[PDB]
Amino acid sequence: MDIDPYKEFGATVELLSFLPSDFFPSVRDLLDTASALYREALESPEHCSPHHTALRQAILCWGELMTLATWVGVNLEDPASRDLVVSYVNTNMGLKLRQLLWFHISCLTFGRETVIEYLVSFGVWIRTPPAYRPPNAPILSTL
Amino acid sequence: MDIDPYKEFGATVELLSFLPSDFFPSVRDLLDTASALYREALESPEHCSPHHTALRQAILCWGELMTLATWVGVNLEDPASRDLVVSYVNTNMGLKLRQLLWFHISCLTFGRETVIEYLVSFGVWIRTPPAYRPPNAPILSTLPETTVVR
Amino acid sequence: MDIDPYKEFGATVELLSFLPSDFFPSVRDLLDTASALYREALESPEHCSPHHTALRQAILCWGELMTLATWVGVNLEDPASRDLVVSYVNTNMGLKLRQLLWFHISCLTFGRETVIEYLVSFGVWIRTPPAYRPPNAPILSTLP
Amino acid sequence: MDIDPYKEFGATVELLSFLPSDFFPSVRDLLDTASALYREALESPEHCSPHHTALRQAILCWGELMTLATWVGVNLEDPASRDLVVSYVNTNMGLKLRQLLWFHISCLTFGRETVIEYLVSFGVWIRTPPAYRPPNAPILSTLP
Repeated sequence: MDIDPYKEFGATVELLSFLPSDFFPSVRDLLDTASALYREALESPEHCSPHHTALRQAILCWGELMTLATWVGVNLEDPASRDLVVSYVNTNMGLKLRQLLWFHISCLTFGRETVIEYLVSFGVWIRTPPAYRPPNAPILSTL
Repeated sequence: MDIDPYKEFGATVELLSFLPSDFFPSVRDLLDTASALYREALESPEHCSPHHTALRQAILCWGELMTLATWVGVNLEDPASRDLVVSYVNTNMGLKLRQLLWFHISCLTFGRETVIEYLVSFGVWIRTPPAYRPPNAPILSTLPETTVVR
Repeated sequence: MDIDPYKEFGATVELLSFLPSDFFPSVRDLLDTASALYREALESPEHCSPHHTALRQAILCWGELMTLATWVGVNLEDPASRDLVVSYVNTNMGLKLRQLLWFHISCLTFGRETVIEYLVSFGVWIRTPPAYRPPNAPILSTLP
Repeated sequence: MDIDPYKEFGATVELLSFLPSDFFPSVRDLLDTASALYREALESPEHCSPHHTALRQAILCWGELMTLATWVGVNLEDPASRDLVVSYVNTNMGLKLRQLLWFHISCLTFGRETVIEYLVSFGVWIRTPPAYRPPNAPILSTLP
């Protein structure tokens, strides 16, 4: 299968490739936000929305990945090799998981249309040469 | 965050806590079943159903765990340690993925009410001692148990 | 041109590979079945279905392949590479031909919907563990 | 069997023997024509026409034959007879497939009636001795 996890939400992996990898917050920050804002709705027995249905699975996937990596590191011998596997998991898997978490949290919070427009505008920005690039990077806001 | 991936679908891990590991097809078998029965909808741009959404997410999670574990193994030269990590993954995360994929495929196929009734009855069965339960488990199928089509 | 010989019938190579390759009857058996059941319709100057229009072309393709393989084998000096070429043709192309002939004969005989349901059901069956499936395999039948 | 792949479409292998074997375009040219004109219908999931149902199978036959001949030539350790292999192919199977693709692309572009009338008229022409044969041979066209 060639599943794109954003195609049903109107985006694509080429649209989120606009944003760099240094843009997405830490997974701890994203999960703290998710808790604070939608704990009672993610722990709820209800299809409140596809964004919830997907954020739950993303949280569980992060849990499984962290469990595996922790077990590996503990059963591992060299601290260099431990930090090495940590770097690999962080970059690859953390990047993808926080792409997903960011997308879905931001959608729930602001709007799917707003998030797509934000990706487009951020692409405009990050493509603009720095001599004509405003320092006020785009940012999602409700106020 | 105390999330149950089935509570949203009317199930629980305590309801699937009975189904043994022997009950779930291999992950390759389940992914083939998906690719062959619902690919045109899993690769679709539509929210066909919560089951499709969860199935997409589960497939992504499995692919990611496979990348991780494969890289780990190929970097751990010792085949003993490689097979050890493989046992761990196939026992915990592979089992959870089989459980989830089975739940969702079986729901899409037969019905949520039907699958939950089947889980209740299978629990009644597997909780019962063998000396007092029928030997042939309860069966969920798209066919008469004679297995003939017309 | 990225053509699927089944998507005009509602199936797919991914769905017919969903079954094992040890399941499909031999090509001799399938051609005999055809000559027995639909010869006077395949040799007819009528379409009568898309299934016949496809089955005729499948049979002719098999004829051409057999002709070529036989000719190369006959003109090949050694008797050890004929086994290699016949194994290659059998597996690779004969498998596709078996799938196609089975699909079309079974469709004409039982029903397109029944054949597709049989595909999915037999796949799930052969993929399920034995202790939690019906014990005897599924089969297509016209006899109530 | 005695399947004639054209009598389902109103012709015969002896009504196309009116045209020589030099008359038929190359398979490359014919597949290019098909891609140009009926790609989105050959790739379609619809029984758009028996001509489509047959063109798809012809293209797949060509694919399988090419695969086989390529594999054979590769494993073969002499061009001296690799060329003879491909000669046999282009002489028998390539020719049959050229006839088939020509017939179907034409019956799709111009019409079955027009194509059969063209075959009859071209038989008249190519039978007429050269001393009495007009130079403006018949030809299939949408324009004068």
